[PDB]
Amino acid sequence: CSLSPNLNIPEANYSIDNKLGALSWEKETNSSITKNWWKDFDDENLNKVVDLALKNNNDLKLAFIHMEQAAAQLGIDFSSLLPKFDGSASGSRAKTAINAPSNRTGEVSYGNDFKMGLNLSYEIDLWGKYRDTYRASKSGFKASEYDYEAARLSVISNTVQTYFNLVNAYENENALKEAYESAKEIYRINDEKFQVGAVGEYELAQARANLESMALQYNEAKLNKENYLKALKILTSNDLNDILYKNQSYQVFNLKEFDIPTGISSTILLQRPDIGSSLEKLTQQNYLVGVARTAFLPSLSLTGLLGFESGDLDTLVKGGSKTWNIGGNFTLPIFHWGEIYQNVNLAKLNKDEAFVNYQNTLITAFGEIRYALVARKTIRLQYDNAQASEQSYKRIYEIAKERYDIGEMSLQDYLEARQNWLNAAVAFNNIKYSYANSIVDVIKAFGGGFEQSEDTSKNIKEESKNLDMSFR
Amino acid sequence: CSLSPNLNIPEANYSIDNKLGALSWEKETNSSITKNWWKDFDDENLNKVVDLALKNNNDLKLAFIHMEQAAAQLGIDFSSLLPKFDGSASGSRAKTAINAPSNRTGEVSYGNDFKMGLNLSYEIDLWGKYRDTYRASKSGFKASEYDYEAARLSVISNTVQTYFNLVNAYENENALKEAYESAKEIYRINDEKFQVGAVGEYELAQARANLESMALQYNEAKLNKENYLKALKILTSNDLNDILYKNQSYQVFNLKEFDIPTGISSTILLQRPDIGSSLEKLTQQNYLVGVARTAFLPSLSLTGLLGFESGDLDTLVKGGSKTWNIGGNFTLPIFHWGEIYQNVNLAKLNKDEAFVNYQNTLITAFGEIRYALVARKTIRLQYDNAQASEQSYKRIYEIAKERYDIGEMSLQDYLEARQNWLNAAVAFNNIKYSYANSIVDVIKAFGGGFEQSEDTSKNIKEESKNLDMSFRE
Amino acid sequence: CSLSPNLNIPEANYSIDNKLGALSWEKETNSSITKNWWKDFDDENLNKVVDLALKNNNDLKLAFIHMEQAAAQLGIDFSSLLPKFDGSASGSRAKTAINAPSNRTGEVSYGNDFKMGLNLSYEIDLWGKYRDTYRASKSGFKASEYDYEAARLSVISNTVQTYFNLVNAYENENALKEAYESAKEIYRINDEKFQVGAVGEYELAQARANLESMALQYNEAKLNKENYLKALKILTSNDLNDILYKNQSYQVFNLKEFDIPTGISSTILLQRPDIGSSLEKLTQQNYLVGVARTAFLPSLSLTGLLGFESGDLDTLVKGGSKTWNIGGNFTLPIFHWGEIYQNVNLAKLNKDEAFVNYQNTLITAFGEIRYALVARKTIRLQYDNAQASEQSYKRIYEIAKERYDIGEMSLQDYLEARQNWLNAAVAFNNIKYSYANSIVDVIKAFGGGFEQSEDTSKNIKEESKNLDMSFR
Ligand SMILES: CCCCCCCCOCCOCCOCCOCCO
Ligand SMILES: CCCCCCCCOCCOCCOCCOCCO
Ligand SMILES: CCCCCCCCOCCOCCOCCOCCO
Ligand SMILES: CCCCCCCCOCCOCCOCCOCCO
Ligand SMILES: CCCCCCCCOCCOCCOCCOCCO
Ligand SMILES: CCCCCCCCOCCOCCOCCOCCO
Ligand SMILES: CCCCCCCCOCCOCCOCCOCCO
Ligand SMILES: CCCCCCCCOCCOCCOCCOCCO
Ligand SMILES: CCCCCCCCOCCOCCOCCOCCO
Ligand SMILES: CCCCCCCCOCCOCCOCCOCCO
Ligand SMILES: CCCCCCCCOCCOCCOCCOCCO
Ligand SMILES: CCCCCCCCOCCOCCOCCOCCO
Ligand SMILES: CCCCCCCCOCCOCCOCCOCCO
Ligand SMILES: CCCCCCCCOCCOCCOCCOCCO
Ligand SMILES: CCCCCCCCOCCOCCOCCOCCO
Ligand SMILES: CCCCCCCCOCCOCCOCCOCCO
Ligand SMILES: CCCCCCCCOCCOCCOCCOCCO
Ligand SMILES: CCCCCCCCOCCOCCOCCOCCO
Repeated sequence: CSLSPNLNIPEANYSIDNKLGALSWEKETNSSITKNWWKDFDDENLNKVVDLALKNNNDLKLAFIHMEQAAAQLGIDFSSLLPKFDGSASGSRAKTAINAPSNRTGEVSYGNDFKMGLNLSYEIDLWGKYRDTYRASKSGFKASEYDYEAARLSVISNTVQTYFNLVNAYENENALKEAYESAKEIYRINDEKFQVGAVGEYELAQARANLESMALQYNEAKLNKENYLKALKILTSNDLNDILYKNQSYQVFNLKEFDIPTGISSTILLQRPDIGSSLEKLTQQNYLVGVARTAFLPSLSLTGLLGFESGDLDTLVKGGSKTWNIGGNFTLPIFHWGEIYQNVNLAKLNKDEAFVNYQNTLITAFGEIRYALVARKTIRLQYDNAQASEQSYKRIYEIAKERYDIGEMSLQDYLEARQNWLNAAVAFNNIKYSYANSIVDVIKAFGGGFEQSEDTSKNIKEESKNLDMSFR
Repeated sequence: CSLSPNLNIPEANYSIDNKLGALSWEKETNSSITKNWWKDFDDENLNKVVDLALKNNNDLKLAFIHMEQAAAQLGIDFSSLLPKFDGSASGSRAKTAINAPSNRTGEVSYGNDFKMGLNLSYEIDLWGKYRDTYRASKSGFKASEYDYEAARLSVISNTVQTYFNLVNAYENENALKEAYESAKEIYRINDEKFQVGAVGEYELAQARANLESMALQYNEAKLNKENYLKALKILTSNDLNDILYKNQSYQVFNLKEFDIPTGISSTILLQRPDIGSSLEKLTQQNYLVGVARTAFLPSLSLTGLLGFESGDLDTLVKGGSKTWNIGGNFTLPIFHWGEIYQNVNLAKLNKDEAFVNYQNTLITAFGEIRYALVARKTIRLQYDNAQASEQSYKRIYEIAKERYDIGEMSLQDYLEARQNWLNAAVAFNNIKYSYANSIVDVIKAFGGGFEQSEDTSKNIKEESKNLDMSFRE
Repeated sequence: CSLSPNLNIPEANYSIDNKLGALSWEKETNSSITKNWWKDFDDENLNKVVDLALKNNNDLKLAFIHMEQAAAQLGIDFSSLLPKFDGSASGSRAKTAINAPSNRTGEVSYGNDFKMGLNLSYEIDLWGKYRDTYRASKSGFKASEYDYEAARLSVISNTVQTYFNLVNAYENENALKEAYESAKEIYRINDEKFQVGAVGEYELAQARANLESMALQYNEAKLNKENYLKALKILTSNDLNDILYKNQSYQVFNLKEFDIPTGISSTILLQRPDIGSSLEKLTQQNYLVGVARTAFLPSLSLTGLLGFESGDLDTLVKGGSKTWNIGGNFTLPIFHWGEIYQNVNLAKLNKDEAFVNYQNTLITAFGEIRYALVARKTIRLQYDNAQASEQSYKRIYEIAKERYDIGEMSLQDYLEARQNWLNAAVAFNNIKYSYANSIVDVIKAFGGGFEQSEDTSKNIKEESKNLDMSFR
């Protein structure tokens, strides 16, 4: 039987509300997430970049290895349920003393002892010490599977979000490229006018200050682009030359409708990998409580031998050397003065720690779901605000250029109008790809399509087809 | 009875100075910290959210469990100081070969052996191998207690500072709400004037750009508010609906004076939990050095049996089957070619590592104290600066509005003056609660009222009264 | 013999390109790095603070101890290759039952048994179980040496970059100090003029607003200074009073050319300590594969005794009590139902994990090298942009001050011109010391002068002469 205590996970009680992540003019959605959710961005550059991650990402490989390690440990603990067989052979020579109690000859005794045979050893699993040890590893392996799914979701999400940050950086670098192009022209015009006394030193300094400031901002954008370029290569590449010299082809993100949840699911506990992993790690420690409690109970051991024994090597495999034995041992602790009690206590405390870990995983998840839903619909508003702001500042700049060209506006006010448009355009870019990443955060928080009910082992094998483990 | 070396912790030598964190017009204070320092903010909402943390925080629960685990290991190692008693029963059958040296009959020998009785097993702790193993665990438990105190202070401080960051987020959001409302009114006016030809396309675009900019800044403030709301929920709540849908009632921080240190304490080593924890972990490793050195010395093992033995089961508990034995065994390593010597070295290096960890904890603590004190008084100055700045920019706005309404100021200049007030108002909010959190940092750096000399176990039990451990009850 | 598999590390294939980190008007360089590279900043204040770090930094001490611990473990595993010798002595008194099989006297038997002598125990390392255990620990020690070199490079680089961040903070605090002094006088003038009706409330408010704003920015700069002051103290100091009360003498960074790589080295694998560490940790796990595989093969044990035995303590060391024995024992597992096989799998997977760790180290390293090179040459361009920008905004301020003093410019146009100069000066400060730290990033990413071919143990001993281990 088994001494494992009944595992009582309290029900997660919460209300559903699909208006939580939906704007008033938006459709309330609780639809499920597709497994390959990233293809809904209609970006083939992104698709190829994700496939590179699912192939080359080392963190994902480590998670796969951790899973295999857990399976290997599972196999080891299963063997403990079966009787072990070993072969042995020995030879020895001894001078037995005259005063030795086993010596009745009154003389010095020289003798040999040669042995050879098969050995049987088996601990009778009466109280489920070895079954629950095995079942603990089984729970551990399932936890490693869920941890792998969590790692896959994390790697894919990080890859998508780094990609969009990179595109964000390309757009800002390009918007700052032209802003510097015109800054060169504007200065060159005022430089020509200064040589003929058409502008003063003050205005020329303003034109020059604008030129250098734009150049400084331009190079900052290049730097910011390089950072996310590096971050994407590290997540996806295995080619050292690609990492060193190559760049990344990309596609501008344009606003569209996304089939993502707008409220928390009724089966969220079965849809997040980390929750499932945390669950399995709890029952793992629960089985280990049973293992610890068997120490209070009697242990039964079976030993057997079949082979040969002789005082002479020449007669070792003779008929007169044939020997065997079989034995059962029954040991039972009486007073260990708290040793076993505190060990069971320690096992119970490890379960408590696993339970608290589970609760914290639950709290954090629900915290992530709340923010992700609110952030998505809030940034959605920002998309309209930043778009309209950029258009307004662009129109202001257009009128400013007209007035400046016919001397009806100072250079200072004209330069300010340019900067304001630049800021608005950059801000709109930042909002645009913050919204793209906000879609990912929602998908990430809801599990990315993971379902605990499905065949976890079969799903993992199918989705890990292209994982590069050629190294072994 | 012990091979543990003398533990020689060098003294921490430093000068005291109560002007380090005190302004020239401020009183230099070296008063101690009350256990529940957070109630001096006079915020009932803050008090409630701290109690929720002390009740529901899972990191606090983990720290409590880690302490209980250390107590359990302490109980395990205590048992090794006492003789163990076990019961045993066995039965075996054997075909002893003719050629077996033990066989004198010249014939195949079948025989049985049945045993049953009580067993004694006791390791004589001549050199304190098990005494120091116990003492190491005792120091490990004491370290877990100090780690719990450190975790408690950390959880409380984080909860308080998250609360204030949340209130800061509410204030900026509300300020940006009004800034958005009037900006919408500004555009509505300029939109009406446009259709009757009272304003140009240029001015209408400026009013619209201002409207969208404010709306963008507004939603950012909401987003920043939601971020700290989530942070507070995770720290204090065990209700999933509360986490998902509820908000947080709060109270604006008003500038008062707090009874906090302005200079480093003369007993700072006894007032920080992390220093005490780091200390106990050092003595723990020191005891383990002694344990490792006992391997060089002779070990003595005592065994005893009282029970029965017979070649037949039917006479197993008969009188002629009664038997007993008592045994002692000395073992002494002679040549192990560095095995034991390097194990002692390894144990001594573990102690060195714990010493370096202690030094680093000391250095970090003093660094935190310096910054916390200087930051507190510097941000105190910033409070007056940001308040006066906000008032000046507000008066500027009030005049700029009067002038714009009678057409004596361009819309652009008017929108700018208004944006400047908003910036100054937000900046003052940020300074206000950065000062509130600066108070906490000082309190945190000085241990939050912890005193090592007190009964830690009694204190821990008293202060963990409301800790929710009902999941195992 | 050994059962360790042949380790096959794939070649790191990549192209060289000295233009990667070189501007068009710079000389492309592939020159190696001097081991004390920080002295090329010509800063004596920086030199003393690095020496303090190399003496007092606790992370550096921990890495030194970790190396010593690995050395101790190596000594332990060396001993397992040699026969052990132990002394023993025992005494037992037993009432042997009448029914006991060994008792053929028909009556209760009381008897003693006393033993004393030297014991031999030796595991014949036929399959390299203990030799590869030893060789694994040796690789572990060499890995710890490289980890120390990596820690040394890390501590030094952090100390230098923290120093430059501190000087950046001091320079900005000084710039905001003088800006505060000017703002205090500007307000004082307007305050005087106000009470004689020479300026209005609107202008006075602008003067006060500018004054309080500068005061807020000034005190913020102090805070930023104190933060990097603390960070430097923790990295370098062991004196509590110094940490609490003292400040840091410094030296302004002046632009100069530095002899650093502009392209990736052809021997970068031998120049980065962290790569060498990952390599050694891989061979370590490789040797352990062999160790695990020895469990399949027969273990041979040698046992010996030389001493005494008697049923009487009075005759224990007499001639008739002299006894000895010698023996060999073979053990060979037959059926273990996966236990050993899965243990080998587990060991194989630990090697795979170490391989993935190595690969990830390579990818990260090449990513760091790419960014460090591009950042260096880009911030180099920014240096000229920020310098020219600051000088332009300074000239604008000078002309603006002239016009304001004769009433030909409004107060807030003059205050704006002041703030713009301050911003440009602070920005140029940030760029200046971001460039200094960009130099360090390049040196750091290239190993900081480390060469794997050199006598690692000799180098470590020589470069750690000032490491304060006086506590022991
Ligand atoms: C690596 C080598 C290990 C040691 C080998 C020692 C050499 C073996 O010597 C053999 C001696 O043989 C005699 C044994 O017994 C002799 C007396 O009694 C025999 C009974 O008739
Ligand atoms: C019919 C009566 C039952 C017993 C008769 C058994 C016949 C003989 O079986 C002997 C089998 O012995 C096994 C010997 O094992 C070899 C050990 O090798 C281990 C090597 O290191
Ligand atoms: C790994 C191999 C272990 C093999 C163990 C075999 C033990 C056999 O036990 C048999 C004893 O049970 C009762 C039978 O004894 C025979 C008595 O009569 C013999 C005929 O004269
Ligand atoms: C690894 C080595 C395994 C050796 C296995 C040996 C198996 C053979 O067993 C047969 C024994 O019987 C043979 C006959 O012997 C007759 C002896 O009679 C006289 C008394 O000793
Ligand atoms: C893994 C295989 C285990 C084999 C078990 C063998 C059990 C032996 O049975 C013994 C029964 O009784 C012993 C007498 O047998 C006949 C007497 O003479 C023949 C001896 O080989
Ligand atoms: C799963 C249970 C274990 C396997 C089956 C047990 C086999 C039963 O064997 C019983 C026969 O042996 C009886 C004892 O024989 C002793 C011979 O000597 C007689 C004189 O005392
Ligand atoms: C001169 C000395 C007096 C002799 C007194 C004899 C008392 C015998 O005590 C032996 C009891 O044996 C203990 C049984 O072991 C139990 C093992 O399994 C657990 C079952 O409950
Ligand atoms: C857990 C139970 C352990 C029981 C240990 C039993 C030890 C008792 O024996 C020790 C006494 O020493 C010898 C005394 O005998 C005296 C001689 O008696 C002979 C009478 O003719
Ligand atoms: C946990 C209980 C352990 C009990 C230990 C006591 C063992 C008794 O030892 C007695 C030693 O010698 C005295 C008795 O001698 C033998 C008894 O019969 C004598 C003649 O009638
Ligand atoms: C799978 C469970 C098998 C249980 C077997 C237990 C092993 C113990 O065997 C011991 C030997 O059996 C002895 C049989 O004969 C007993 C006779 O007792 C009185 C005669 O001297
Ligand atoms: C948990 C099991 C404990 C069993 C305790 C048994 C105690 C009873 O002891 C009885 C002793 O007296 C029996 C009388 O025997 C006299 C004849 O002996 C002759 C030799 O065989
Ligand atoms: C706490 C330690 C208590 C002492 C334990 C010592 C180990 C027990 O040894 C048992 C045997 O004692 C033998 C006593 O008599 C010895 C006489 O020797 C022969 C004289 O002719
Ligand atoms: C707490 C310390 C251990 C307890 C010691 C108990 C007292 C030991 O007494 C020892 C003296 O007795 C010597 C042996 O006596 C019996 C021998 O009988 C046969 C003599 O030839
Ligand atoms: C041909 C053989 C020559 C005879 C040589 C006899 C040498 C005997 O050596 C025995 C030495 O015994 C040492 C045992 O030490 C006891 C363990 O504990 C010691 C603590 O002080
Ligand atoms: C820790 C020390 C272990 C010492 C082991 C000693 C082993 C002795 O080996 C010698 C055995 O080899 C054969 C010797 O026998 C010769 C017979 O001579 C008898 C004289 O009449
Ligand atoms: C630690 C090294 C110890 C070495 C022990 C060597 C063992 C001695 O060799 C055994 C030789 O066997 C022959 C017996 O010797 C005769 C007995 O004493 C002399 C009487 O004639
Ligand atoms: C730490 C304790 C070590 C003890 C070592 C003891 C070694 C002494 O050996 C002495 C051997 O000489 C024996 C002399 O007497 C011989 C008597 O022979 C007569 C028959 O018994
Ligand atoms: C480092 C290698 C050491 C090798 C030792 C192996 C284990 C020792 O085994 C001893 C076996 O003794 C038997 C040999 O002597 C037999 C003599 O008989 C001869 C006449 O029948």
